[PDB]
Amino acid sequence: ELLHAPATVCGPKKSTNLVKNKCVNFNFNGLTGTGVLTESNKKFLPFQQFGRDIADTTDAVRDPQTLEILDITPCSFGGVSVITPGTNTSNQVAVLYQD
Amino acid sequence: PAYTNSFTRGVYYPDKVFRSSVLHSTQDLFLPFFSNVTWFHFDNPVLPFNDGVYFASTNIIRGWIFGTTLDSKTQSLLIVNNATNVVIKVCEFQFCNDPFLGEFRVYSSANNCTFEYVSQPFLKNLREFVFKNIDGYFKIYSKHTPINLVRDLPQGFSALEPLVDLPIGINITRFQTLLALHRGAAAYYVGYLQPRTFLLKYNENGTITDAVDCALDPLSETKCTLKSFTVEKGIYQT
Repeated sequence: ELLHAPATVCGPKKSTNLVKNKCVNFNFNGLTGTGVLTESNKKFLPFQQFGRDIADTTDAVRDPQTLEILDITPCSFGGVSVITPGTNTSNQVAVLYQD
Repeated sequence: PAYTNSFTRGVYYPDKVFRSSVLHSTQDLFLPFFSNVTWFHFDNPVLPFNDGVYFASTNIIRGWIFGTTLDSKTQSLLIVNNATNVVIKVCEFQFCNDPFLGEFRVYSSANNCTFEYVSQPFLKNLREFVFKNIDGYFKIYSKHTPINLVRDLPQGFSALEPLVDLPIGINITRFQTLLALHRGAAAYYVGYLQPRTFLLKYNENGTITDAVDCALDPLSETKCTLKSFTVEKGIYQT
């Protein structure tokens, strides 16, 4: 059936140690994603499993074997732009990483 | 068989997902606002089940019985809270013509069992419950709060937290209450659930504080279609 209750019938794959403050690709009971994990001040009630954000995006989770809340934030991204004075004048450039 | 207004009671956490400082609109089986709930008094008749039930009371109550045919011919659910250990079974129990407790006697002839579950129960206060059988699951919600009146229900707001979800998948169409009989009367209310739509209000902690019924009156329909708890001057198409 799936996606109806918290997962209870898993495969035989083993676990891995938890890391913080690093853009990593995680796997929480089949929940796949990428981001950084930091400590959070959200006071989850004892019955909820994870938080949720708009556009169906997971915002916070609690982990198995530890019952500790972990935040999720995507690692940095942005555009790039090149300052130039023209090939007729010079061949030097400057680079700008936006935001 | 007296009638009493339900006011603004019977709101439960619908999805078990954390949220904060946001309004969410969901569709489920909710007890309509300002409804009429049958007030009983002493006697133990049998009542239908329909699509759910809302149960409230003001330690005389000693569990409930859910089933469809009884008389050990079809499965029947069992819930009882004795000796600080609630035990749930789905065995084939033959029921007396007038079941009362007062060891146990109602739940004799336990046989052809299929399910079993035991947990620790928890304790001028009202006890509210919502029983619902959907997609093969038996869901229960409850909350205990202090009260200061016996004539009718409080007019405040209060949300019910999920308690148990059992994978039974048994058809239920009738139920009755069970109270210990020894030889003070007890009063309880019964409501019914309907497929209505609600708009929920969340707090910083994630606790539901307000809710509006979208089919109560034109003002609430306007609030629901505007997704706000306040509306300005003008004319709006709903």
